[PDB]
Amino acid sequence: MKETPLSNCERRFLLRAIEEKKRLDGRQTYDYRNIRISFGTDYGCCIVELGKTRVLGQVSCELVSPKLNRATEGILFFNLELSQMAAPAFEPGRQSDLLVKLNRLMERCLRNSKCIDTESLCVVAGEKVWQIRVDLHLLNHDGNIIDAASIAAIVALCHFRRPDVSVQGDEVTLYTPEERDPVPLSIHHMPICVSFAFFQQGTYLLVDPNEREERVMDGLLVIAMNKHREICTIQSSGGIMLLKDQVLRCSKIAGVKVAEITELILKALENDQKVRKEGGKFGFAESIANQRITAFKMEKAPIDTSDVEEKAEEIIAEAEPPSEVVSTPVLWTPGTAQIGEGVENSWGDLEDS
Amino acid sequence: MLQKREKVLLLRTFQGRTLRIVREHYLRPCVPCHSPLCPQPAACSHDGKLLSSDVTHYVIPDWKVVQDYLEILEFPELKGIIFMQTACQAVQHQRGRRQYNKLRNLLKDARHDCILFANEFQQCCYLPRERGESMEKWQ
RNA sequence: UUUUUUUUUUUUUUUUUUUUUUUUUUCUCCUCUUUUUUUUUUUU
Repeated sequence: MKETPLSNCERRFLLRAIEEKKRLDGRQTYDYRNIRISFGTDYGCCIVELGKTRVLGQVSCELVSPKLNRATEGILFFNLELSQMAAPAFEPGRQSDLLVKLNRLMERCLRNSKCIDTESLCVVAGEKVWQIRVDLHLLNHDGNIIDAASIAAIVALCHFRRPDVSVQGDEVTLYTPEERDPVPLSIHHMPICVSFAFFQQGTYLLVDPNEREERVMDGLLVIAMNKHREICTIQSSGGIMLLKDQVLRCSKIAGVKVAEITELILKALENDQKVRKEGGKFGFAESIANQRITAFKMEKAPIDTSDVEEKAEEIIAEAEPPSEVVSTPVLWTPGTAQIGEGVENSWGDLEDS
Repeated sequence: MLQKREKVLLLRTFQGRTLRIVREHYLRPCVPCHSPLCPQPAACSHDGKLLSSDVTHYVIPDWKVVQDYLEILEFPELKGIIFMQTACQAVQHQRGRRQYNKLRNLLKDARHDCILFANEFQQCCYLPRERGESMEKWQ
């Protein structure tokens, strides 16, 4: 199946709007759609909602032997994936020219910026070291997949907590959250992507565009730049032909926006840590809105487990026992035996000769 | 203008793996000679540290006299020293980083008569190896 | 007192596909000075 086609009235409508500098959902040019984070119960699990897009991030680590060369570091897989439910079009093996640019954007940003400290993730050298493996999923496609995926990966990596080990002499030992307390990670900086769309040959731009605005646009400019004032990746693409003052304006915009986004992320992580430390209740369950029609709560219930013995007993007692015609096995020659109606002769011989 | 040439190399890695890496080299017409009797100023314009002619002579170690005897060539009475970059490269790739750091401080100093020369980036001082050789003899 | 005739917007649609983080170097390296090494003890 494919996606609904685009009419010739929506294009006209978006472009008269954009010329007039007013958008459908009210937000002005240099605005984001507000964000909403939600944390799981086990560490390294979060749900981010940018506008109406959803991404699920989940980090997990595991212990392997560290290849050959680079004997004193650890490896860091990544695997983006696009879920059929994100949008009708996404299909397991028919969108192979977006997956590549997306995985690449994500990997170049996260792994070349050198914000995670993969130095101090060893146990021995030449021997077992921790191999982390981030995982993100797209749940609902409404435009700007990469900003949401980046914020999700950031929060998921800044909320993980490893296991922990004791190493002394030449001897190993592996603990558990009851034997020893899980340990956080070390994060130098926080590289956060920003995207820009250009409209009618670079004459206008719009910050944080959604999927309809994405079908009436020429090309895209992404600018990933960590906190402080340090740019980390840019990737122009689509159909655009750019100037040189504009790259600088964009860099300013990304600076401002990443400042604000880092404010939000830090505040949310702090509040979450405070909640987890106070001693209150957390998790995916205690996030469902209760002022809303599609949520319901029920404490536990013994249903009545008073009768099952009797029913089972009568059922077993009330049915016909196994019968008693026992069959016989026939022996032809050691190696082959037959049971059933059997064959008339001992074996075939000179049937046709 | 420039004249491309090549340089093969035999790098031995820590795991015992050697390789014939090939690399580049770009000659030039005019390597500055940082002397006060260069018979044409403009072509290089001598934009750096520049000697003043009072000495009787000029002494250039070939490679070893600066490899080990370097500790001699600091006395501010010694005058008129010029270093060939090929000796610097030898000492760097043979004597680690300490001796070389003293040598580069020596160079980067307005107290002595030390300059550096681009032997290997000059168009008729470069010579290619031949059948049967060694670093010492080629050097 | 000025008749009659001079065509026009390409034809076509009912195509198969059995992969998967990365990717590829940089050498040997002088740690300065009262010592053997003190040690019970009690108040946390």
